[PDB]
Amino acid sequence: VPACTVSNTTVDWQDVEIQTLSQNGNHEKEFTVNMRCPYNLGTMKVTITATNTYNNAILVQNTSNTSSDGLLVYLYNSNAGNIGTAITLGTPFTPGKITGNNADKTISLHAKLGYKGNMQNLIAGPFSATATLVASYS
Amino acid sequence: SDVAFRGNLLD
Repeated sequence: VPACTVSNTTVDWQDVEIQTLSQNGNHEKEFTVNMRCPYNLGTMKVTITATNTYNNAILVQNTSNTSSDGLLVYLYNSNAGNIGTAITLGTPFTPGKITGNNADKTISLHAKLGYKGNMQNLIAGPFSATATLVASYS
Repeated sequence: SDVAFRGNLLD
């Protein structure tokens, strides 16, 4: 069936003090993703992938003195506004919070910031990373 | 599509 057409979006943490980061991930942030799903019978399956990763987290480039270390973005499903089970990159999951009775659908997800390597090697300054999100019903 | 994650790490 036709896959949904996902609208680009951005999750912005603004200022994040390095000293306050938890290696396991904190600074929890909820965000939404809007999409157009002409075919919406059955259940929606979403798969999120990224080019730079580490143990199921998105590895943010240029955020550590050691190029293979750095800031980490962990993604989680949502359960009625509450953080849900962690998302395994590259595998399908059904969003726990979906809104929109028509072809216009909106899902809610959660993200946390963590880091790889020593906190002292983290580099201050603007950071950016991206992930691909595909969604389709079945 | 894509989801961008951004921010500013401060010392």
